[PDB]
Amino acid sequence: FQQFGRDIADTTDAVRDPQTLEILDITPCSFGGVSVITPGTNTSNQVAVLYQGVNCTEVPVSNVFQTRAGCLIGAEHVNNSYECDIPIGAGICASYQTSQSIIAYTMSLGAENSVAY
Amino acid sequence: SNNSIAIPTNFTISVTTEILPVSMTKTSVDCTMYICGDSTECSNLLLQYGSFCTQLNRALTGIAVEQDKNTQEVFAQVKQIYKTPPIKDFGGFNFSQILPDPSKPSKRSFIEDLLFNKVFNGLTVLPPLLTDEMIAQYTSALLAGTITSGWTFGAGPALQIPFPMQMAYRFNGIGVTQNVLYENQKLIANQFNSAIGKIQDSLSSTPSALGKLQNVVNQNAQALNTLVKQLSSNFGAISSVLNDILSRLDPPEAEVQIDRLITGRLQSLQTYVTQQLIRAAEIRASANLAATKMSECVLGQSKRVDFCGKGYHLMSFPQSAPHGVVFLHVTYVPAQEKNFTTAPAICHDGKAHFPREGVFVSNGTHWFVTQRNFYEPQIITTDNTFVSGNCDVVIGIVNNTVYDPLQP
Amino acid sequence: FNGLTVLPPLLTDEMIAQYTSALLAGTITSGWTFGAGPALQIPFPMQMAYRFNGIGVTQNVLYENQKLIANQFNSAIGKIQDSLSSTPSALGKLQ
Amino acid sequence: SNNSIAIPTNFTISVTTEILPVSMTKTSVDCTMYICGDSTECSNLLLQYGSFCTQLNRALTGIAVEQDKNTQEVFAQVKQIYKTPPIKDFGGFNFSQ
Amino acid sequence: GRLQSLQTYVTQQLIRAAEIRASANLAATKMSECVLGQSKRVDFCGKG
Ligand SMILES: *[C@@H]1O[C@H](CO)[C@@H](O[C@@H]2O[C@H](CO)[C@@H](O)[C@H](O)[C@H]2NC(C)=O)[C@H](O)[C@H]1NC(C)=O
Ligand SMILES: *[C@@H]1O[C@H](CO)[C@@H](O[C@@H]2O[C@H](CO)[C@@H](O)[C@H](O)[C@H]2NC(C)=O)[C@H](O)[C@H]1NC(C)=O
Ligand SMILES: *[C@@H]1O[C@H](CO)[C@@H](O[C@@H]2O[C@H](CO)[C@@H](O)[C@H](O)[C@H]2NC(C)=O)[C@H](O)[C@H]1NC(C)=O
Ligand SMILES: *[C@@H]1O[C@H](CO)[C@@H](O[C@@H]2O[C@H](CO)[C@@H](O)[C@H](O)[C@H]2NC(C)=O)[C@H](O)[C@H]1NC(C)=O
Ligand SMILES: *[C@@H]1O[C@H](CO)[C@@H](O[C@@H]2O[C@H](CO)[C@@H](O)[C@H](O)[C@H]2NC(C)=O)[C@H](O)[C@H]1NC(C)=O
Ligand SMILES: *[C@@H]1O[C@H](CO)[C@@H](O[C@@H]2O[C@H](CO)[C@@H](O)[C@H](O)[C@H]2NC(C)=O)[C@H](O)[C@H]1NC(C)=O
Ligand SMILES: *[C@@H]1O[C@H](CO)[C@@H](O)[C@H](O)[C@H]1NC(C)=O
Ligand SMILES: *[C@@H]1O[C@H](CO)[C@@H](O)[C@H](O)[C@H]1NC(C)=O
Ligand SMILES: *[C@@H]1O[C@H](CO)[C@@H](O)[C@H](O)[C@H]1NC(C)=O
Ligand SMILES: *[C@@H]1O[C@H](CO)[C@@H](O)[C@H](O)[C@H]1NC(C)=O
Repeated sequence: FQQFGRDIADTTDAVRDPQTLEILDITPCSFGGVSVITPGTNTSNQVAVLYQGVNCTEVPVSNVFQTRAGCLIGAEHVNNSYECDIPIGAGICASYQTSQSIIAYTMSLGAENSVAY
Repeated sequence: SNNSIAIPTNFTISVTTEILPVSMTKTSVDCTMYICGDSTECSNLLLQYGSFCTQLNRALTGIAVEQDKNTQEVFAQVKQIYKTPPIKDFGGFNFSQILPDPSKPSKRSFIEDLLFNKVFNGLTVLPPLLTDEMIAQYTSALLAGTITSGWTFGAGPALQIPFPMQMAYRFNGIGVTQNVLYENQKLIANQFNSAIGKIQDSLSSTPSALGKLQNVVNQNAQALNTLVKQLSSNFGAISSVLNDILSRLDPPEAEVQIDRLITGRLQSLQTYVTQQLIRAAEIRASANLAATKMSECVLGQSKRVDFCGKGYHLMSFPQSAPHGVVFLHVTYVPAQEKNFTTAPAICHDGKAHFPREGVFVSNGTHWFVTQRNFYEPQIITTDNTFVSGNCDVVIGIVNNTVYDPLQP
Repeated sequence: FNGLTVLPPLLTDEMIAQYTSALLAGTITSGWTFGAGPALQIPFPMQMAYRFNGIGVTQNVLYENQKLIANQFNSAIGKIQDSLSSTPSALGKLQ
Repeated sequence: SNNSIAIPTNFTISVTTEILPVSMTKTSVDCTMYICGDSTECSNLLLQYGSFCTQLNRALTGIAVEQDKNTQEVFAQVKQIYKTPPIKDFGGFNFSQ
Repeated sequence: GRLQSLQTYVTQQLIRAAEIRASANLAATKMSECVLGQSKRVDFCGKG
């Protein structure tokens, strides 16, 4: 006898199609913020873009990378680790490294040391 | 009484815990989307209120950046990443409960695992810049530096030293002689291990130990829930949903009802942002305190009373926790005191003798000079006493005899 | 009252006085000890000698000048009472 | 000058005072009764404003609990209640004040 | 109007309570360090 579902905050999250009785789920349309990553116009005019909390496929359509923060566009993901220059988030940092381009990597917390004990 | 003094004869190594929150969740509520998401007439009326939808976003962005700075300033206090040696013979002390456990995929310690286990209408939640793995890496580096180096790794180049000698230095810093450690090494190691085990058991048993972190999480969740619930209210208009406002009414009445809804929702958003600012200020104060304790208790040995624990501070160990830090303070407490009869000075040959470092005590028949925090009596000698004046000015001087080593 | 009410404090002023009396008694009779473990007794003259020993002054300074130091301390306490009783704007923060 | 020093020959025992507030008065203003004590239409109209009357009470209650915690953490710092001996000969020092 | 007045009062009380909490934390610290021990921090427990 139940037609629609409401959650803990009283927002409808499910409906039963009236003609074929199949339970369906309502998930909000993607929304978020857009951020621009720049190394400063004093050095270059090449920027990267970050779409926060959005899957790369849903972005309307250089190099596309998915991170926990969101979809990064225009930055090449290296496999190394350096000190954080520009903090993107979730352990991901961006920098301007040599031709010459904007790279995205994972943070390095510092040099590895071992005291001779 | 004016001649009785109590001196301890035994000690106890105790470990206490302290929990401090350092950061909170980074939420962000979009202004226009919350007040009215799909409507365009509502947006056009909302533009008439100027920049009430930029100040709120600016405030929330400032709060999020503040949270990241809080975590950064608390945990990132080590320049390098130190590692403990594979051989782990620290003279009897057993740091297994706090050192990282490589078997687990998360590489967290026993106590850290226990701690972590125990604990849209236009709104988004950002992820923290430092993942929990990096927080654990900081805490592990701090622990390895403390165990291997001492306090030297926080004031320059890290210098190795055997842990027994480091404990001897740390006793020497509270007024107890080095020889106390070396003659009771096994007993102290056993007490430390038992205390660490008891800390683990006490944390695991009682669930209401981590009150502050849960309190912060609950407060934030309740605030967000109240905002979402407040989204559906009339505020004097005919209906809360604005589709019925815009479909069943002519432009004038629809406009006035939309204005009423807009005013109510804007007031609610302002209230939420103000309370968030106050809460963020409180959390920043707590994070400043946590950073100070990390600097002074972990990287050094503080003489401030009741700052790093309850007793005479020996050292401290940091552990991570969801949105917070946990300090394990290892302290020294005396026990098994005994009464003694004491005198200010001693008149040997018409000259008053005072102790260099210690105090005069008595079985009841003989006189000895001892420490102040431990009972280690020894014969009175010219080596450990100094002369000043005659035997007439001191009130309470006691006639007795001293010994001179230059009499073989 | 138009709907406004004032709740009483959980601790009465007598209990606060009892706390402060316990603190004073422990400080006078024990010294540092009662705040870092089991309380241990010590004569007050030797406690003051220990406290001079902590600021860089040798113990014999206190013992040879005990009467002068006691008189200075008593005079200072009396002057504190006189000064507090003199000006009514001393307690500006609580007011 | 590069060879002269100044050294004291006497001392003074000085007592100073410092005053610090630790708590305020615990008040709790009722929301609806302040706005309108007896009117019923007023209460019915206020019910359309949602939870603007529970947040205020929650905040004030939090403040009162905080005041009690402030006093408790400032003063309650001894596990036992110590007592001074009936004989009060402390070597010349007078604590009767 | 009356709701606005109540909101203003509550906000001011919250800020004042934060200030008093800071002062009470300072008082607790001074009780721990000056009364229960002897402090080497300059100008903390008096002047001298
Ligand atoms: C509403 O009409 C649809 C279409 O006729 C019905 O769907 C059919 O239901 C029968 C009975 O189970 C199935 O055998 C058919 O395969 C269904 N058609 C399709 C295209 O899937 C539906 O059952 C009707 N529902 C009600 C409540 O009347
Ligand atoms: C100081 O206290 C410790 C306990 O905290 C004493 O060690 C205990 O001694 C008893 C009696 O031999 C044993 O049954 C316990 O197993 C010991 N405990 C530990 C942890 O070793 C110690 O003897 C005391 N010191 C002195 C001088 O008596
Ligand atoms: C340090 O303490 C831990 C915990 O008490 C010891 O680990 C135990 O080791 C025994 C034998 O290897 C096992 O049966 C237990 O299950 C272990 N306990 C835990 C919690 O893992 C460890 O052996 C101690 N270190 C040393 C050097 O003895
Ligand atoms: C006073 O101190 C002395 C020194 O320790 C104690 O005398 C010793 O007592 C033990 C136990 O009988 C003997 O083995 C030693 O030979 C004694 N030493 C000397 C130099 O006589 C004496 O017990 C203490 N007084 C009291 C009341 O305990
Ligand atoms: C140190 O200062 C004290 C106090 O100022 C001096 O004691 C005073 O001495 C004068 C001279 O005899 C007396 O008139 C006062 O009554 C004394 N005051 C007290 C409180 O006793 C003391 O003489 C000074 N010592 C030196 C070496 O200058
Ligand atoms: C400590 O000081 C107080 C006050 O300075 C002394 O109390 C005075 O005692 C005399 C002696 O009879 C009385 O004449 C005064 O009226 C008392 N004053 C007050 C304010 O009560 C007290 O005697 C001093 N302590 C000692 C041991 O003498
Ligand atoms: C970077 O790492 C990924 C993960 O294995 C690997 O597939 C890729 O080939 C690596 N690229 C380089 C240039 O090493
Ligand atoms: C020291 O002597 C007092 C005298 O009454 C006594 O109460 C106390 O218990 C004695 N100390 C110990 C450790 O027994
Ligand atoms: C201790 O006080 C008593 C009086 O109770 C006195 O007879 C004795 O001389 C005093 N001793 C010292 C060392 O002050
Ligand atoms: C100690 O020596 C002084 C001076 O020689 C003397 O007056 C005093 O009586 C002696 N002590 C004892 C206990 O006899």
